Amino acid sequence: SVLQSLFEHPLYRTVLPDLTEEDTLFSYPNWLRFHIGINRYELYSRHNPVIAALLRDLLSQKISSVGMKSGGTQLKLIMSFQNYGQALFKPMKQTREQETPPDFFYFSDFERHNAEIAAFHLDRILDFRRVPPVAGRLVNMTREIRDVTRDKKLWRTFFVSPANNICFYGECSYYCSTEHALCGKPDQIEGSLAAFLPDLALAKRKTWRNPWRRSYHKRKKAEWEVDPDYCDEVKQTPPYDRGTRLLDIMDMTIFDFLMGNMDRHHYETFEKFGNDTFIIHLDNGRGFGKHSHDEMSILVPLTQCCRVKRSTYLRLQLLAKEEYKLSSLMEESLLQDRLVPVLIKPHLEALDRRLRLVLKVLSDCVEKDGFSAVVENDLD
Amino acid sequence: SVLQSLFEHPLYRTVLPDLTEEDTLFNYPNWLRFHIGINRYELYSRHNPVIAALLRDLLSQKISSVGMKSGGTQLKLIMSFQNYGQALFKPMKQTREQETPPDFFYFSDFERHNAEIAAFHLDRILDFRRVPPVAGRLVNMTREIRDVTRDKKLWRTFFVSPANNICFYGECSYYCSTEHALCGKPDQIEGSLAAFLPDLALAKRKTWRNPWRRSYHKRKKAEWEVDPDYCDEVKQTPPYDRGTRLLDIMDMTIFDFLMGNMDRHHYETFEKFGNDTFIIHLDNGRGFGKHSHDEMSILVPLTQCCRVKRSTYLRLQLLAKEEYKLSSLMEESLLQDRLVPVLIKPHLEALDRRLRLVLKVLSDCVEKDGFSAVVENDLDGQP
Repeated sequence: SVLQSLFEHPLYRTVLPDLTEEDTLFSYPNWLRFHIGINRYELYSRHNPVIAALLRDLLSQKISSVGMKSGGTQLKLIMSFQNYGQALFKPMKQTREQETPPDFFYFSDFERHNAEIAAFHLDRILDFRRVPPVAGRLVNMTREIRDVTRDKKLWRTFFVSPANNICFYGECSYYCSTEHALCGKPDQIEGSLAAFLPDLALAKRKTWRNPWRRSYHKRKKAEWEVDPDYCDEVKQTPPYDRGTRLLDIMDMTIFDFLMGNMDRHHYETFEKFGNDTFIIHLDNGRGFGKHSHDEMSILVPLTQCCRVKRSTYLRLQLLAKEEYKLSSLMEESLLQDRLVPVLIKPHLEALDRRLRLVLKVLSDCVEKDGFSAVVENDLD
Repeated sequence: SVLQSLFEHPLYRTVLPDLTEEDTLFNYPNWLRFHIGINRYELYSRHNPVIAALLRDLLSQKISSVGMKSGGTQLKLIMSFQNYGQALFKPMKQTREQETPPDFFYFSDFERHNAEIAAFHLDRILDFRRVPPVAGRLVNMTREIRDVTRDKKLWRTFFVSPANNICFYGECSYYCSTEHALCGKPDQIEGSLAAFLPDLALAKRKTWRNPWRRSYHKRKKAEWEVDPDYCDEVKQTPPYDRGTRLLDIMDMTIFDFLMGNMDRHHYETFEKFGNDTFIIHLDNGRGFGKHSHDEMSILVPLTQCCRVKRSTYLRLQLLAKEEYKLSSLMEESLLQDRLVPVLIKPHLEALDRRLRLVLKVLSDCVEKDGFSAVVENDLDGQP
């Protein structure tokens, strides 16, 4: 298919260096084989049928217990399975065709499973391998959420609406009230199960602030919103001139621009590797809210810093030729998810148009700083 | 009349649900009509003109016999009247101009009759209606304490001071000595007659520990004093996730901060109603000691729990509007006591300033958990 052509092309057969005694973080159950496959450079690599098989486990392994991470932005549940592996559950807050209204600020946006699903597949198509796997799933919220929690703060919020439907809302801060409830028809809600990274006890994770963090207030603009030479100073700030880091943040901001996800207020790393490893692309629920509007604000880090990874630049050039192209390559996968169609056609169609903006931001920028200054080189 | 405007506002016309055969504790003298008026949700209601007339009894009823509560923290007397009803008497231990010393711990604080009275009016202005009625009264301590007691331990402590005044101190532990005696000029002492709750023979009261109870010694910090997420756990502990209970402690913990009463080590319930009734706001004598100082420790239950009642939030916002305001609304009623002024004016000024801290603590706290999580709604279906 279109997806068969991509993973045979040599740009997706790039192999990583050999792993040392470090670089490891650490026929078992699938959630555990996923943890040990995590190394310094990626989160799973192209092969590894565990990732595909962990997606079947997230879909259909029996939910044994459900708990609620209290005091979050919106509702996120923790599902615990029969085989001791757990997962993060984000439920459906909006339909597929809906867009965030234009008068909403970026911090008033909902977290939607459509982005959670599409972000793992979008990330896997860019051969980043940084998003933990996510599967879509229909959950009988009587048999699989309400009746299998001993967390009465979540059980207490279940009621029956005048429509004889089962509803619930939990306890967060944004949109956890009766008027923002989640209601099945009559008792299934649908949502995204994101596989859980290893417990923080046996795998510490440093939490970083990213330098283009927006001003989570109205009227007050952020530092980069006023200073056009902001990137001349950021290439001389502590940890960001040592990697594989400026190179890795430009990777992520192209990831985010493709989805329109402007909520990248922090990014997490795996500690055991230091300032020179990959960035975990977590909590991607804010993307794919607008498909007829391209948010250039997210891209400003690319027009200001003007440099990409060569691995990721050459792949992007490939994903624009029609014989491969994101849209058909994106709808090709995401067809192996249960919540199909996880992206309505305008979101898949906007992925192509947003892609060619990244390629033009590089071409206008490659003819003002020259090659090599713009394009690194990891093809050796 | 600013007090007239308040009781016309719809926030003071809220009606309760219907009272069943339970919810009454029971199934004439003025003190007895107060007992039978106790129901599940309140202690008297705004209607009940008995309360106003019961305060007249505490002012002018003949004191027939006086006895001393053995083993109290400080001096506390029991007055029994001609009509067999009784009342609790706290004598004047501190003047109107005094403040508690800054180096005093909450457990070294004096209990003063001004607090007993002012807490009753402050509670009535907040439409809580949880404090038993209390009236101030001047007592001829010759004719009304010494010469009408059969308690040798209270009688033995009466003496005449070198200033030819009559003094006495009783037998407690804090401030029951000659050097802390209570002296009229020359034989009137003044104090607060707090009407008596029904006898415990026919009305059991369950006694609860409040979870923000301080560690009543120096050096030792309390449970909540180290853990800012203390109340995330208290809303998951038996009786505090079922009410109308976490919310009822928020009512009380806002009351205490307004008065500065940090000695709320326990609170009482009526049992005959179960875990689903109101909290009797008792023993408020430790409040109104400081008027140039705002004690934030008392408010910690609210900043940690971050949830209040909407009835009680809107009234708090209302009691800050200049056309209502604690100040004028408090000195209005408190002028109906014999001991006018029961509160010195900077204390009424401090009541206003302390209120705006509570309203800002809810505003700063409502913008981090949001409405619906912070403000529960009990005016659903009310004017």
